[PDB]
Amino acid sequence: LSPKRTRFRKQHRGRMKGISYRGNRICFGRYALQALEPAWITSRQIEAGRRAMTRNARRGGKIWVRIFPDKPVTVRPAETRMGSGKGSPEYWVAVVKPGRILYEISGVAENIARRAVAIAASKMPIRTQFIISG
Amino acid sequence: SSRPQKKGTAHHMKTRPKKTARWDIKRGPAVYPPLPPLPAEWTIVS
Amino acid sequence: TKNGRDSKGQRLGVKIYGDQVAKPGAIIIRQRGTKFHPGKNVGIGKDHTIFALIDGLVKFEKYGPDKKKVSVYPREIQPENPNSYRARKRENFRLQREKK
RNA sequence: UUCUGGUGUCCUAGGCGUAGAGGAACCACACCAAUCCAUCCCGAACUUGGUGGUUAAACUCUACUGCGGUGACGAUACUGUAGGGGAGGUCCUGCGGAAAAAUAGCUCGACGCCAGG
RNA sequence: AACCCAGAGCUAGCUGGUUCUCCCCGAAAUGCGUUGAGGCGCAGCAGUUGACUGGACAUCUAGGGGUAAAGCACUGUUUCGGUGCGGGCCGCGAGAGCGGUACCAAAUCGAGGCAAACUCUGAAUACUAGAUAUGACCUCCAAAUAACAGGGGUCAAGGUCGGCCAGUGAGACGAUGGGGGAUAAGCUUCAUCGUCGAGAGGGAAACAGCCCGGAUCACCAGCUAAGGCCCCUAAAUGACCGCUCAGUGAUAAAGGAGGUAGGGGUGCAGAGACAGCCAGGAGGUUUGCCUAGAAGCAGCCACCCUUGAAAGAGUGCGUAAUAGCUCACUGAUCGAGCGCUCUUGCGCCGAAGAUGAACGGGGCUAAGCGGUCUGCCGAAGCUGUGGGAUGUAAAAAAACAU
RNA sequence: GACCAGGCCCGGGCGACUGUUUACCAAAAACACAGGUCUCCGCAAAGUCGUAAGACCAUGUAUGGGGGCUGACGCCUGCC
RNA sequence: CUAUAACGGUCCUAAGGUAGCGAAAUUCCUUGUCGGGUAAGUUCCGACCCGCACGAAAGGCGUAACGAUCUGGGCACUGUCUCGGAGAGAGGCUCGGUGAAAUAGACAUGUCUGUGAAGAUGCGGACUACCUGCACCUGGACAGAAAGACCCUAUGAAGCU
RNA sequence: CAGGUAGACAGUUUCUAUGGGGCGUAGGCCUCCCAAAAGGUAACGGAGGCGUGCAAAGGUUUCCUCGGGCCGGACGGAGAUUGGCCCUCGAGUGCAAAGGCAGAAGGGAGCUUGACUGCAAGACCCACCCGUCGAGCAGGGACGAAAGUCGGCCUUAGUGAUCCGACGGUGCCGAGUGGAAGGGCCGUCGCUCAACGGAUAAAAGUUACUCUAGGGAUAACAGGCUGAUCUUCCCCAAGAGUUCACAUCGACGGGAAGGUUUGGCACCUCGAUGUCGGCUCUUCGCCACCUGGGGCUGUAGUAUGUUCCAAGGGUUGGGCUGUUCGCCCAUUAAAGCGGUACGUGAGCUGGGUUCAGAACGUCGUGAGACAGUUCGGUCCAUAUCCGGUGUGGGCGUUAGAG
Repeated sequence: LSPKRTRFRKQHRGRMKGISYRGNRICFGRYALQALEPAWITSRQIEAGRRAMTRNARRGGKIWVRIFPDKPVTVRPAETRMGSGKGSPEYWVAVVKPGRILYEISGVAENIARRAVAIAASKMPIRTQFIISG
Repeated sequence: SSRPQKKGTAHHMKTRPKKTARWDIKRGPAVYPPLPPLPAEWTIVS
Repeated sequence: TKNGRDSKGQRLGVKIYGDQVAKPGAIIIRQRGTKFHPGKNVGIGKDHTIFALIDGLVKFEKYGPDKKKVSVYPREIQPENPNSYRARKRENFRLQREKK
């Protein structure tokens, strides 16, 4: 959602790169949501997907939110554009590159996790798929 | 919306003729066998 | 309303790299703190800069886990010279000042 | 001519730990007293002068990869040039260079001087 | 704050303008400073005259780094599990010894992630230097002809320090590396490079910056680069493999799809595999709670066994509830392929603007899109044949570079 | 009977009013005004123009002469 | 009972606005709310006072008469209008005389669409147009004027404080 | 002659980067990042400090290791002072950060004044000015027994050129000569000259009464790029709808198109592209208000709700306001939204880029001012060409005609 302490208030951007070879594996959970598409995912889509698959499981099992934002995005107001004064308490952002696991789920059967992970992939600006723990 | 139209010199890096066929880049000019050198263009006759 | 634009412009760095001819009094390293400790045939400065004492090359070698040791060696090397373009340059200077 | 022990220098830095050994000689602790000296108090430290026993502590030697340090090859990311795709974020080719991490290993240092017996 | 005359041809860091020719060379839009920002002084980069010089371009080697990548060893930050310093209440009638606890939290371990102001690491390039290496041409030459090498001659090119003497100091786009923005702008600011500026020609329909390419001049000469070969408009209605049926062929996505051409997996069949018709789909049973009824069909809890060829406390409809229609499953007739997933290639929809085909045009199912094979067209490039000028150079001729 | 020759009423704002004002885009709510108040001035006055002589004031003498503000008239004009 | 403040304390000043007025030539929110007028009224009038930011000679509140003053409403009246129509003159049109002007690089001076210094008769593709007058209309020629009064720059000028 | 003293009067100043402004902010020095692994490098990019302080916190000799957790000790507890182990550089360095520094550059003790004079080979930085380091020599010393070390501080910030003036001192000049007045030279002092390369020792505002030289380098109106904002549509479905995601809405989110609002850039135009509303008169788009056809409906019929095709045609009269928009009345099949530079002022008229006069509130000491209000306030024009509507004349239509 949002980090409590910030070492630095405002932080500039950074560009996407190739396939994340570290966060591609499955640590916990049986099923996952691997992203094929490098972009930003705010904490707002993470709340949307989290409510989506928690209320789409709704009887048993547990999900695993992998990513945390850890960088802010400063939106300048409509004040005729010259400075980056204050935009730090505005929306946070997680960098996602291809390969990276976004969500995981366990305790759920086959097609209930297919609709749980697949319906909650519609709350997201980047194309994904669901991955079994091989 | 949020899709930028490609203006001038960005239109030229996109819509220029590019021969993107790996065969037609390999083509060199044709080679005929060499011929003996032609004689003199003219000659003094006295 | 910005609280910025406080640049500094100050410069430092390695002045003479390794395997290079030094001079007596030539400033080898300008550094902040001691990235390069003074070895032999060198001297440390008032603001920890490393200058050479004698002529010769400079070298770098460890004496701990990280340290670097700028040193100076006397360099009695290389008498032979197979250079032949330069003699053609001076010889053509002679031929052009004798031709005209 | 090995050990012993003052001394260094290159060092992949060679250490922790578990084990075995050494008091002929050497090194080191221990007991007694304080005159130079000394601790913001103590001869704990330092100094002087002796009983002089031990390896107990400390040093030295030999093993182990249990930690530690070091660390591959192949790959692969990246990147220089020459290009291509995408609406963008950005990706893919030819040639050259080439990681890091991890892993297989390597490492319980190596060369010199001088005085004994 | 009148008008005329005079200072006065005031002053203007501002605007406009500044007139004949030929040849050689040729920028810059950067930094610093400025009562300065559209000015100026200096440096950078020109021209010319020198004096020292011997370098440039390729290849190799050596040095410092801390960028990209990477990583959690420091600084933070963060997801989860366990032991969890410590608290939360029931609590006892008290100076109190320690009892009650599936609940929250410092610390560590494990599995993990992220960071321009984090680094145990660490490239490629770049910078400094060292080192290796004749750049073309003509001619002689070993009894000599080839060739190797050599002798001689000619040309071309780098830099430093000056003298005199200018402009320039508004840049623009394209690739990469980033910051500001909303990783929006033909946006703004930087760093390396290419072009324009100051660059003509060809391709791009037209069109500064995109690709080829560097225009001394002539020819009613030839060969090519980029790009093209149906017609407008030069050259192939060329050849052989596949694909597209949307005129896609100019276009934008999420997502949907028995589109079509494949490719990889997995499951059933000559002891009959798929699709349709027909037969069965029952007993305890209306499992136990509720309701008037809940009989599978408003719902709650599990969600049986038996006959068997198979039947599910039911897949849906329906009824006041039943009854009942029907299906998952099995039996029977003909019979030989049928599923269900990933995946590309080209396609479809998504895809809608205001004057009128508007996407070069006509049009084409190839004249479209991918993979090769041979030729041609195609510039002011190159070559050839001839002039001119500049530099060597100091007379002419000749040569090489321009 | 042609030409000629008042349209009016009901409310409100401002200015009391008749007048004056930007010749050539503003006639007004602007200026002035009668009235009020403060303040200066004893004549060799104050004030104004002029280096000066001097002049207006004024051949007038505080019931008069300047200057500031407000604007008839009616009620008043508070505190510091 | 909901309120609201007769009343109270405190801080700071030199003093904390008196009478009267009050969404006003003053009120941003605001077309405040109510009542009148109107079929319907951001304008008008009468009120409340939450006076952004009235107020007592930079006077405040009133009023008869007055005003080419502003503004609200009503009667009569009519081409203002619905929704135009006819007629008379001076022009305009034609002929004869006289006869300019602003403007003007040369003009063999189409439409769409696209491109381009981002609004093209002039460049590209297509379509459409025999040449050339006369009478009307003015959409374009970024039409004419006139070195933008607005904006900014000038180490400009000037007035005023 | 001297003091005081009125913008009554005179000459002047009143910065710049910027958002091209009231309302702000900054101007000079240092550290990290941006900064793309040499150095450099910009933005009103992200974070901080500095305008000093120390008689030791300088010099030298010598000694020592901190910091944190645990355990012990009726004051004293979690934590003071003391003892012991563990981790070994995480502490500290006058203060911001960076790089350093573990038998230290960190802490203590002794003696101390090199926090000297005269210098200085060579380097770095380099527009210039500057600024930084320095072996080595002489004098005279400090510490140490000596070796050696010391020309301030672990380093980088803690500052300011010049002209002039002042103090201390001197074997210098002394306008005929001897002096003196005065001036040098040396050592230092005096600027928040902080707009910090400093204009002068000394300087604020307004102009709507304005004026000139310029600029599209630079705003407004309009066009262009962008699409944050707005309009429209679509993907998923937790729900609401007696049951029931998808008759109808659809939360949390996501993907597009358009260029009609407000914005961003400043690319054409200021030697002139005339904004807002109304009248007249077009034409065009569909994101459909009605008319025509249809699907679905929680559609019994009437009337619907939503949606598909379809832009041929229509889309009223009025009270308020300058009004666009909007409210209200009477209705109507319905009283659509927009493009065409307000679509349209070389066709026409009011509020306004609120022009010159005046008044109210408020601000200002004042001149004056308000994206506050009110009253009054000149708007030109004979069509050259294209374009249009009408109407001819010539020629052509292959002999000439009706």
